[PDB]
Amino acid sequence: AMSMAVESTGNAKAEAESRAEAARIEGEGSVLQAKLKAQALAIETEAELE
Amino acid sequence: AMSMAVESTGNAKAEAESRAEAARIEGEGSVLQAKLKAQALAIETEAELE
Repeated sequence: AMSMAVESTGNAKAEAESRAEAARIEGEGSVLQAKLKAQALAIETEAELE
Repeated sequence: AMSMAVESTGNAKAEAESRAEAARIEGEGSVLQAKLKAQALAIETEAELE
């Protein structure tokens, strides 16, 4: 039953830490990304008013 | 009956601990993920009203 735990949790864990870790990069990305769409769709919006 | 117990509780324990550990990771992740949506959907919405 002790190995049964190590195995069961240990698996679900690897799978979850993966999921969470992928999202971690994906989020840090959307920040850097939306921050670029910012300056972008703002240099666009400004010379659009002109 | 003592073995019957040790096995049954050990078997469901390893399973429910897995469940619990997965959502622990997932839940910790959702906090960091929403906190990155925060600054993301903020940076975006900010230079959107600008």
